[PDB]
Amino acid sequence: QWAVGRRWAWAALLLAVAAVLTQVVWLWLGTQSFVFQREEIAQLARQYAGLDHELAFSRLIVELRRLHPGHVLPDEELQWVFVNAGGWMGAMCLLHASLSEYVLLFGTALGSRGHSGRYWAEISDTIISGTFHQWREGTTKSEVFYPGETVVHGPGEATAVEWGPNTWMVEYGRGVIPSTLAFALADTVFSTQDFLTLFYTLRSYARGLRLELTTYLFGQ
Amino acid sequence: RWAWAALLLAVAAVLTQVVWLWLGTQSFVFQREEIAQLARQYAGLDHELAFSRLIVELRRLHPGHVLPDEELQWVFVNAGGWMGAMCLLHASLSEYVLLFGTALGSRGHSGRYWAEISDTIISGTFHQWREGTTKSEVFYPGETVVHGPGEATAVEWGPNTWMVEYGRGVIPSTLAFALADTVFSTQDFLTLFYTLRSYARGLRLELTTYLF
Amino acid sequence: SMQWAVGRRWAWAALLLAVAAVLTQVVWLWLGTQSFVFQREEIAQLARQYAGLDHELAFSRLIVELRRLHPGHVLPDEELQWVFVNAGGWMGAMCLLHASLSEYVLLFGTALGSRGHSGRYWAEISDTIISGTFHQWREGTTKSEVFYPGETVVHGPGEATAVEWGPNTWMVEYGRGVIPSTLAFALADTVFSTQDFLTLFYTLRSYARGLRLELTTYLF
Ligand SMILES: CC(C)=CCN1CC[C@]2(C)c3cc(O)ccc3C[C@H]1[C@H]2C
Ligand SMILES: CC(C)=CCN1CC[C@]2(C)c3cc(O)ccc3C[C@H]1[C@H]2C
Ligand SMILES: CC(C)=CCN1CC[C@]2(C)c3cc(O)ccc3C[C@H]1[C@H]2C
Repeated sequence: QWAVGRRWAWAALLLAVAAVLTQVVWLWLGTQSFVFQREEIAQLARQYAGLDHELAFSRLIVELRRLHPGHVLPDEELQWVFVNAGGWMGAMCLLHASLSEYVLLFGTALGSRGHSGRYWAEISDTIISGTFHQWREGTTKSEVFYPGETVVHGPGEATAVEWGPNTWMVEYGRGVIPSTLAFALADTVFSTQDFLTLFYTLRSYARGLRLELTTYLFGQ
Repeated sequence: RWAWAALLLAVAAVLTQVVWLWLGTQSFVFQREEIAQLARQYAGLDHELAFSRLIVELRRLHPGHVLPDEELQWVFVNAGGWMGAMCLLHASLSEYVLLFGTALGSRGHSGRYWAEISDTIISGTFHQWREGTTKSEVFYPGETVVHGPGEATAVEWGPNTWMVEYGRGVIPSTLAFALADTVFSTQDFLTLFYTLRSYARGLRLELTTYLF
Repeated sequence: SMQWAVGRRWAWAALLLAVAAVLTQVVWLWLGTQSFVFQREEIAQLARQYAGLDHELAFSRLIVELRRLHPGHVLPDEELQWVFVNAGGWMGAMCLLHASLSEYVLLFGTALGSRGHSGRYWAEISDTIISGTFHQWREGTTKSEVFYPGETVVHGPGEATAVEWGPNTWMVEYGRGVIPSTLAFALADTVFSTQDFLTLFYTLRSYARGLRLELTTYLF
């Protein structure tokens, strides 16, 4: 037998860790189990667009609790919380939250303009009421969306968003949600100082994570 | 020399007792409905003429508690995403009075400070969207809107909106929300200095009035 | 005799002092021939000729004419990129056509409109409107001015205004002064609001391209 040098063992362990971590991340990605399909949320919320946004939200929540038992928060853990980011302000009520998927009801009663953000997640907004103006990166034109339509904010893409008065939509997102949470709390920390809103957002996220962990370990 | 270390605690307890008693024995210069009616009177006038008449009547009703014309100054306010301007008439650790507004209009956060705010509208519109609600409320010239302590709303001021404002609470707590966007969005340190100087002038006026 | 003869070391030190004085005097003349590539309000007098048309054709023809007029000082079509611009609570987009330490030229605007704070930098900014509206609110007043297609907004050095842009606003912009002071404020929201570091990279790279073009033109 023979020995191996220290700097040689450095590169050897580097290669070993590289192989192990790459194959482990691949085995991780291969076992990803998305609960909601890429277009299920939109194809369901379109069936309620045009109603009273309160009635539409209630019916959508009942339908999502019926179709996916164990992945929608209870009536007690539903709470509207403000959200300030990229210069815009709205309100959200979270229904489903995990490390890859999230579902919520987003909206604003006054309207707002701002920067959508650049993060690693594909997000779908199905308009229940109001208008949605979108300005894509590198254009001089604005695209308007009305109730029924669905806006797909793609990963990497950066758009200027504008919601009109009484705008209300159903949002579903899939990707690296922790990467969204950095942009999520920027205006809360450096503008509004509304730390109770920060706590409410983090508590809703923790409640969604706990519900998903419970349904994973025991479920049904 | 241990007693020398404990004597500071003794004197500090005595000083805190004095401060507590003085905070208990504290009267307020202005009342809510006073400012409300005074502002609703001048609602139908031009906003500049209304401001002038209101400053005149406030100096009449409360001398020594309103700033002089040499220390009156319009200063911008960038906070919670919204932008406006204000002119501070009176300021203390407990109360403040100022004319506020915006000529272009704005939308943004309301703030979560330890103070009750009262905005009486001279011109324009005030849209308020309360926390946990899905509808909005509107206030037209002459009406008064109260922003409670520890409450967060969404505010929207239309074009050419101007109002009178009177707040009562722990005013130093409202200062953290006051300089957030000034440092992290506009970097307008001249306006920051102007705001701090207006607050210092109000404190100086109140001190020299209470002391002579 | 000895009357006209001069020593050598004295002459050496005298020439050193003379060169020192001459250089310290001609360093002042660095402000004597400013030679601004654009004669005061030339950009406004130019852009007022193409403002009536659609904004894209106007932009194209303006870039063509400006490359004709001052060649070598305008970026080529390979380095013309629209970049989002968030600052002072407002959002728009820019396309840089000229960049230097004393002056800059670009095309600015937004499709959705935006309101916010102008900024307190050492610069005289000239925003010449091509399409849309401009609303300016000067400091100390309670009224506002409005500017329509064909006019020019002059943002003075050290001033501070409230800026508003309506829907489909597009203008050209030319500014003199210490541009790094403007750049310090230009990317504050990008750090503390949008957190779009890719846009920060794009804007800094565009400024670097402008500086490189202006450097390799004075040396060639
Ligand atoms: C405007 C678009 C495209 C999506 C809005 N949406 C709203 C909810 C969401 C969870 C969020 C939460 C925050 O606390 C701050 C910002 C944002 C932006 C995203 C989500 C990542
Ligand atoms: C938004 C509402 C309801 C009132 C605004 N008003 C404007 C003036 C004021 C002094 C101020 C100053 C700042 O620099 C930042 C925030 C605020 C909130 C209050 C005052 C405490
Ligand atoms: C608003 C006014 C008066 C001029 C706008 N104009 C737009 C382009 C410009 C380069 C810029 C870039 C930023 O990234 C952020 C802010 C600003 C403000 C100036 C320029 C200095």
